[PDB]
This record gives sequence, structure tokens and C-alpha cells, in this order.
Amino acid sequence: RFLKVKNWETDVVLTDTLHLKSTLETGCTEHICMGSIMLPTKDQLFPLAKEFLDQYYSSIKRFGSKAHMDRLEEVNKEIESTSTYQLKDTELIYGAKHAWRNASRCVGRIQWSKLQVFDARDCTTAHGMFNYICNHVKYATNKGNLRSAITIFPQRTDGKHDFRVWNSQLIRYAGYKQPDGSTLGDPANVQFTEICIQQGWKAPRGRFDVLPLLLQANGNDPELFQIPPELVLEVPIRHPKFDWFKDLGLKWYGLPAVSNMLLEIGGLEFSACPFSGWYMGTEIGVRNYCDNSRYNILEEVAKKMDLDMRKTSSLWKDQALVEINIAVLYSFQSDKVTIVDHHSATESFIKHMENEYRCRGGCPADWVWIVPPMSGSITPVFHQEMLNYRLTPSFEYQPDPWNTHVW
Amino acid sequence: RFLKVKNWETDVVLTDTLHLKSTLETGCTEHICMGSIMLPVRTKDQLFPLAKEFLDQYYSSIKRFGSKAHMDRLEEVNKEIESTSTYQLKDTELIYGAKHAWRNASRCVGRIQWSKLQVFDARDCTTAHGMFNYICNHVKYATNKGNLRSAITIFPQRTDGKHDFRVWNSQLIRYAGYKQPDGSTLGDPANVQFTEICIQQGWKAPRGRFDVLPLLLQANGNDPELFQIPPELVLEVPIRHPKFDWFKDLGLKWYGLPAVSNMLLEIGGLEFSACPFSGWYMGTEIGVRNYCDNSRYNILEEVAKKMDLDMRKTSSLWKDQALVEINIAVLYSFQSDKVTIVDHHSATESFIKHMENEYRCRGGCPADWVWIVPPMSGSITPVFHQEMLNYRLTPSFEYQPDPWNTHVWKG
Ligand code: HEM
Ligand code: HEM
Ligand SMILES: Cc1cc(N)nc(CCc2cc(N)cc(CCc3cc(C)cc(N)n3)c2)c1
Ligand SMILES: Cc1cc(N)nc(CCc2cc(N)cc(CCc3cc(C)cc(N)n3)c2)c1
Ligand SMILES: [Cl-]
Ligand SMILES: [Cl-]
Ligand SMILES: [Cl-]
Ligand SMILES: [Cl-]
Ligand SMILES: [Zn+2]
Ligand SMILES: [Zn+2]
Ligand SMILES: [Zn+2]
Repeated sequence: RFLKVKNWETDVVLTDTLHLKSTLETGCTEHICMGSIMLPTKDQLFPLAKEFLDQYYSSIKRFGSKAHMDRLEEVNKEIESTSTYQLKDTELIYGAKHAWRNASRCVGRIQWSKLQVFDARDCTTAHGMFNYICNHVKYATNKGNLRSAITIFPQRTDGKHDFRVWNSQLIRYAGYKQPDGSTLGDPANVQFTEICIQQGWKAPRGRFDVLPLLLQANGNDPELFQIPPELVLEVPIRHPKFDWFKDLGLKWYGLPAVSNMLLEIGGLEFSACPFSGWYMGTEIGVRNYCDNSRYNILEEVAKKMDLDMRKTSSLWKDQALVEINIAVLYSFQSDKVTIVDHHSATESFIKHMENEYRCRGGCPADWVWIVPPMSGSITPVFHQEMLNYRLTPSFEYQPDPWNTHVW
Repeated sequence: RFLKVKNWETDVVLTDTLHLKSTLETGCTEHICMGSIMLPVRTKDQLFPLAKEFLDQYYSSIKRFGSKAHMDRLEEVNKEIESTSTYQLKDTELIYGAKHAWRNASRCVGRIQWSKLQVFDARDCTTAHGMFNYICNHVKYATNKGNLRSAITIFPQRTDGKHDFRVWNSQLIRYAGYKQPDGSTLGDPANVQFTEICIQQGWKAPRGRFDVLPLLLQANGNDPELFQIPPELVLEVPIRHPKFDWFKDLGLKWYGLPAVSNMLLEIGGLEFSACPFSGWYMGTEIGVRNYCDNSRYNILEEVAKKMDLDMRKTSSLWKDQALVEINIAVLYSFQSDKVTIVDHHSATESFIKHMENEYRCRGGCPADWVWIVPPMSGSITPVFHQEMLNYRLTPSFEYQPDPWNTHVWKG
């Protein structure tokens, strides 16, 4: 009931009591840990509503108050009659902030309370969606001084009138299978690109083509829109010491904006809820550039560096990795676009985690995702024991809409 | 039940059925994953099923399941348990068991090697002097003048829990640590507590940065005794860098033989509380953990200073640059001295090949991602994007309390 986590570097031991409020399943059992698996009615709805409203009212120190009891009754009455209910703006904001607070895979959560929430529940069409998104992009980007934001479109009703952003991120690069056999641009986006082309997009067929938005309103067929090119802030990548680096012709976008997840607040399901923050440098320099299924540039970089690539034991891959990540951070910093390096981000996280343990009784964290994809051991999260469990409100995965959508 | 794992780099999907043989607990529940938690006198009644499970596995493995020899062995073990409360393993069973404990070790990236383990049966040992002699032979054999060979030495099993064999050292070879009055540490901070015990026991400490600890050995539940491993048996590598000539002057070296001596080996329900086992190093164990952990030799700052990196802000990645250079140095040094070592790219590539083979031939390969992914450059190794399933198979290696906490002193 009281669970201990130890830091193996500092010997500090912390006690978790918050896990007793865990609700969804982890995927693990007493027999098998699924910690490294990436994806492991009115009747149902009122309990979830009550659970949420209780935590809300507690948070504003009005638990058991008349206003609390009246609100619970109101929602009971609304579900009984309408089969769903509507969140107050205050509840929406609290819910969205807490879904981020509860995101056990996010190292960036020290920031959770400063989230700007844009209520787009009045949106009715795809063109409406496009306007809201352009506004979110411009607000979040803020000329390179990035601010966290989320935009919340209308909730699911009967599941046949869903709002969805078909893009996995608001901003991402196209991917094209070539006659050659290789891939041009981002291999991660090959399927989505094809769908854009099949829906009508005139693809430029280049290496860094910002994809169009494919937007679905009210369960209708999705529609194509181009984000105003002047709202997409991009950074050309150069190195502070290697002059040949710019010649690789690399760039990335400044705004990471996840658009394919589902937000659950008090049983209500927000299927379109794009949210954005700013990048940790390794996300671009390790994952996006160096994964074998992504831009896969390690070999090209190592070649230009004149490293001995005969044997793995020369650590050429590791040298090239560091330099690529130096270049990313240098480029963003020189262009004054917000970015955080993995040492700074994980140090901030450990501070946030300690605050959370003392003020809230715990901080669910998924070590597999919290430890950065390079230099793990020399960051303060590596030696930190974590407990992973699911709290609501939450962000959840959901299937890609092209499998689901009835055309 | 069939469980699928995916590789996110290759899209290759494997199917695990071996999890159906899982026994002990993970620490996890449907509500809480304890995947990142480091640590999450048996009755006759519990013992025979454990014995039987094991002997069934052993006899299937030799393709004699259900044979007369199999049935006779079950009956022979059953009666032995009835009349003595325990039983003795045959040598073949002990060998099989020890190899399987390694094969089942979910935190071990080196498991491609599991079937090539030299097993030294020390079950006839009765004294700490006898233990010392067995351990010297193990070290000499495994070291093999730098051409390292995997080995385990198995001392007598637990009986009543009052007569345990223990190696009090956490590894057979490890460097002393000395906490100074000023609060600094000379040598390896991981071994301060054990060093103090050795000193208390009568060890004359050289008080240097790399003093090889004496062995502290307990036989048959007696008080442990001190022994110095012959210096000529301790193979060490001075650490230098292929391009930086000042690296050697940091004064670093490390021992070639990683030999874990504090774990418990469980086979067929029997408990082997002294079972030191050794392989060879992956480079990051020395370069990342032993050298660069803050609670260890903590050399990152000193190295980065000598490299003249911009240390004013973490975003220069000065820490990461120094880390790579230190690890290059460790691999270069071992390779130059012809002492076996494996780099993390090679070790993880071999492990993935091992893992896929295990899925194909065995129905699974329990693996602990937190441990399998190397402590640097995780994502560019082929294990990072590999989904794994962690579960406990027996035979197994287990943690046990440090013996100074539990031992009843005879004086
Ligand atoms: C403000 C700066 C932010 C930073 C630096 C940050 C950092 C990260 C990183 C690094 C990861 C995944 C691990 C990796 O890529 O190496 C992640 C995951 C995640 N983040 Fe954050 N984040 C930030 C803002 C946000 C915001 C504003 C939200 C929502 C409001 C959010 C929600 C999530 C969720 C749900 C995941 C897991 C995604 C998944 O399961 O695929 N993050 N974050
Ligand atoms: C032969 C070469 C070997 C290599 C390269 C190797 C490598 C490793 C590494 C790298 C780890 C932990 C991850 C890390 O330290 O960064 C580990 C853990 C482990 N190894 Fe292996 N190993 C080898 C041989 C063996 C042998 C012979 C055994 C026993 C028969 C063994 C049993 C284990 C066990 C039980 C663990 C988990 C330790 C714990 O939980 O504290 N290994 N090994
Ligand atoms: C809002 C926000 C801001 C910010 N800076 N970063 C994010 C996360 C974005 C993200 C996007 C993708 N496509 C993949 C991952 C890791 C995918 C992954 C991780 C691990 C640890 C293993 C694996 N197989 N895949 C993370 C969100
Ligand atoms: C036989 C053998 C051969 C060989 N080459 N290596 C080993 C493992 C040795 C080992 C020894 C210690 N003290 C700690 C760890 C990991 C400690 C650790 C790992 C992680 C992932 C987290 C954490 N907190 N601590 C591993 C055994
Ligand atoms: Cl990304
Ligand atoms: Cl990834
Ligand atoms: Cl070690
Ligand atoms: Cl460690
Ligand atoms: Zn688990
Ligand atoms: Zn990746
Ligand atoms: Zn460490």
C-alpha cells in the first residue's frame, strides 16, 4: 500500500501513496511484465464522471460542498436524460492539465500546470478545425519562444460522428517510396502520405515536404488543408565546428505537436485533441535522424567525419551520434527556437518528481521512455526507480482512422 | 495463450509461448508495473514438486522423458526427500541446471554464450580454505591469460539455513573503497562497506586507488575467513586512449574478469548460496558504469577538463563527448592487451540473434529491457526498439541479503 522507490546514485528513498488511485490496466501480471511493450453506456459513464468530479472538487478545496453535490446531481441528471454530459470550462482546463500531469511517459511534466487550453468544442466542420489548428500553431510557436498548448475538439457521441486529425503530428514530413527501392523523406509517414495523395494532395516529392492536414469533423469524410507555410517554423541544421554539416541539407520543424491521441476526462472521450510543447534535442538528433527506419543518417555523417567504420569497437556510431546531437541543439539555440537538452530535461524531471512525491504522494513514470535514447546512465533518471501506473484524466492511444472510417 | 512482441525498427513480430512455464512473481500487478524496481529452509511439501518440475525439464532436454531412467530418478529423489528432507543432484543435472540459470537470466545480454559455461563442481568442499583453493582455480581457468572463458563454481547447497556457504565479496575481484575523514572516497565507493568489514576482520589495507580486495569466505555457516588472491592470478589492464596521450596519466586500470559472487542459484528447488560465476566484460560496464557513475569513480569532469570541452552548459554535450572517449579508451586498451571484451554494438547485435533463435527453438526468451539496453547510445543498438517480455523461469539466479546482515557470529 506504501511503495518505496530508491535512487541508486543518491540513496534517496521515496514513498508512493498515489498509486492507490490507479485505475486502468498496465498490461503486466504477477507472471509477466509488459513494461517494454509499446501498446500493451450510461451505466459505465456516471462512475467515471463521479470519480473525476470528486477529484476536481477536492483540488479546489470544496469536496463535499453543496456546489460539489449539486454538480454531481446535475451530471447524473444530464447523463440519465442525454446519455452524455458537458464539462464546465473549468473542468475541461483542469482535466487537460491533469491528463498531461498523469502522462507517465513524458519527461517534460514539470511544466504541466502552464498548459494553454483552447476550447474548440463549438467547432462543427473541417474548415473550422483548420482555423483552430492554425491558431494553435501560431500561438504555440510564438516566433520561436514556444508555449505549450492543447486544442480540444468536440467529444465522441455515438462513435460515428468523431472528430479526428488523421495526421500523427500537426507538423510532419512526407514519405515516398521510390522506383529505386529506397525511401525519400520520412519513412514513418509513407502510408499517411499515400492517403493524402489518394485524397488529392499534389505532393512536391522532396525530402522535407510539410504534410497537409487531413481533418475529420462530425464523422464526415476527412478534408485536406495546407498549413500556411509562414506558420511552420523550421530550423536548418548546422554544426558549430564541422563546416561540411550544413551540406547534408538537414532541417527540422520547431513545434512537436501530437495529434493522433485521445483525451479521456471523466469518462468523456476527446478523439481530436492536438497538443504541443517543445523538443528535447535527442528526439530529433537520435530518433528522427538516426533510427534505421527514420532518416538514418549515421553512416553518412560518420563518413564525413573520417571515422574508422571497419569495426564497431571504434565507437564511430557513438561519435557520430554525439556530433549530430550537438548540431541539433546548436542550430535551435542559434535561431532562438526553444529546445531542451536531455541533461537539463531529466534534471528538471527529477526535481518535478520529488515535488510530486511530496505534494501529491507520487508521480507515475515509465522508465523505458523517461530515460533518454542516448547517454542514459549519465542522466539523473537512469538510476531513479519509477512506478508505472495509469491515472485519469489521461491521454491514450487510439487506432489510425483509415482502418476505422466508414467511407 | 500466445503473446506477441514487435520490433519497431524492423516490424518483425515474434510469438512467445515459453511464458506459460513462468513460476515466481515479477513484482508487477494489473495496477502497477515494477519493471524499473531493482529488487521487487524449504519444506518437503514445497520441495518435491520443484524437484519434479526440474527433472521433467532435464529429462525432456536429453530426449528421455518418460523413460525408465526418468521414472527411477523421480522415485529415487522422492524417497531421498522423504528420508532426508532434501536431495543431491547428479553431476549432469547440476551442469544442466547451472547452464539454464544463465539461459534464463533475463537481465543478461551475454546469453548467446549460455551453452558454453564451464561448471566446477565444488559440492565436496567443507572449509573456507577449500573455498579459496576452488576460487583460485576458477580465476586461473576463466582468465586463461586474457582469452577469457565463462565459468561457475558451485559450493554445497543450503541445508537448514544455519550452515550456508557464502562468498561475502560481491565479485571475486573488486577494488577497495576508503571513506576519508574529509568525506571524499579513495578507490571504489561501491565497496566502502565491505572494505570496512575486511579491515575489521584483520586485512592490512594498502589504502590506494585500485587495491584488489581479499576474499572473505564462509563455509558451513562458520565465521568467514580472509584470503588474498595470488597477485599473479589477477589480470589487469592499464587504461589508455588511441589518440589522447594524456589519458594514460589519469592512472586508470581495470581487472579483466567480471565474477559475480553474491547471487543464489536455484535448481530443482535446491539453493546454492555460493556459486560465483564469471564471463567477460562489455565495455560500457567499465567505461559508463564503473568509471562515470557519480557514486563510482566519477571521472567525467576530470576527463572533460583535459579534453577542454565547453563545460559551462550541458547543451555542449560535453558529458556525452567525454563518455564516448572514455569508452573508446576501455575497448582500445583491452584489445591492445589481448584481453577479451565486447563492445555494446556487437553484444546487442549478438543478443538479438540469440533472442530470435530462442523464440524459434524454445518458444521465448525472457528479457529485462531496462538492463538489456546498454547505458549509453541506447537507441542506435538493435535492442532499444525490441519489445521484450520479462518473466521468471527456473533454474534461476536470485539476489540474497548481504551476509553481514544475517550471519549469526560464532566469535
Ligand atoms: C513542454 C515541453 C515538453 C517536452 C520537453 C516533452 C518531452 C517528451 C518526450 C521526450 C517524450 C517521449 C520520449 C522521447 O521522445 O524520447 C514525451 C512523451 C509524451 N508527452 Fe511530453 N513533452 C512536452 C510537452 C508535452 C505536452 C504539452 C503534453 C500534453 C499536453 C505532453 C504529453 C505527452 C504524452 C502523452 C507522451 C507519450 C506519447 C506516447 O505515448 O507516444 N508532452 N514527451
Ligand atoms: C560471457 C560474457 C557475458 C557478458 C558480456 C555479460 C554481460 C552482462 C551485462 C552487460 C549485464 C547487466 C547489464 C550491464 O551491466 O550493463 C549482465 C547481467 C547478468 N549476467 Fe551476464 N554476461 C556474461 C556472462 C554471464 C555468465 C557466465 C553468467 C552466469 C552464468 C551471467 C549471468 C548474469 C546475471 C544473473 C545478470 C543479472 C545480474 C543482476 O541482476 O544483478 N552472465 N551480464
Ligand atoms: C507533446 C510532445 C512533446 C515532445 N517534445 N515530444 C513528444 C513525444 C513525441 C514522439 C513521437 C514519436 N513518433 C515517437 C516518440 C517515441 C517513440 C518510442 C520511444 C521509446 C522509448 C521506444 C519506442 N519503441 N518508441 C515520441 C510529445
Ligand atoms: C557474469 C557477468 C558478466 C558481465 N560482463 N557482467 C555482469 C553484470 C555485473 C554487474 C555488476 C554490478 N555491480 C551492477 C550491474 C548493473 C547495475 C544496474 C543496472 C541497471 C540497468 C540499473 C541499475 N540501477 N543498476 C551489473 C555479470
Ligand atoms: Cl518527433
Ligand atoms: Cl523510437
Ligand atoms: Cl562491474
Ligand atoms: Cl549502475
Ligand atoms: Zn511490469
Ligand atoms: Zn527510435
Ligand atoms: Zn550506474
